[PDB]
Amino acid sequence: MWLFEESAVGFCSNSGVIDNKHAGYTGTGFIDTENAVGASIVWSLSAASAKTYTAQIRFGNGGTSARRATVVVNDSQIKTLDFPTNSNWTQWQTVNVDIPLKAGTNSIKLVAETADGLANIDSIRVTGNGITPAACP
Ligand SMILES: [Ca+2]
Ligand SMILES: [Ca+2]
Repeated sequence: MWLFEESAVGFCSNSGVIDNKHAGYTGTGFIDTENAVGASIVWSLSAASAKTYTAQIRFGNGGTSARRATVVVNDSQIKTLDFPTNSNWTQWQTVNVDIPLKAGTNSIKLVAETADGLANIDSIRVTGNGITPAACP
């Protein structure tokens, strides 16, 4: 498995800023995107073989609504996740999503579907053997 943090290898780009204002994150902080449709985060990973893997995204959302966003893998839309609010920025949340990966380098992007942008994204964890970070394109 590999746990991908902002500003660590495997992390490519993000809309908005990196921040640490709500305690409870892992690594240095989390991504706080601007409030815009299409706000995104991009990661790059390598997989030893082609199959479906479970990814888990850890996030904060204590805002007034869910912050729906689409998981894109290798330029293909895989699934839209809700990212619900719990009105509690001290309680980080997790959501699991299955993603098809190819052998070799893969891209994963998360893209905001609404004007509230993304939830604050702490990390993405991809489970399974043979997963490592990859260089950014
Ligand atoms: Ca934000
Ligand atoms: Ca983090």
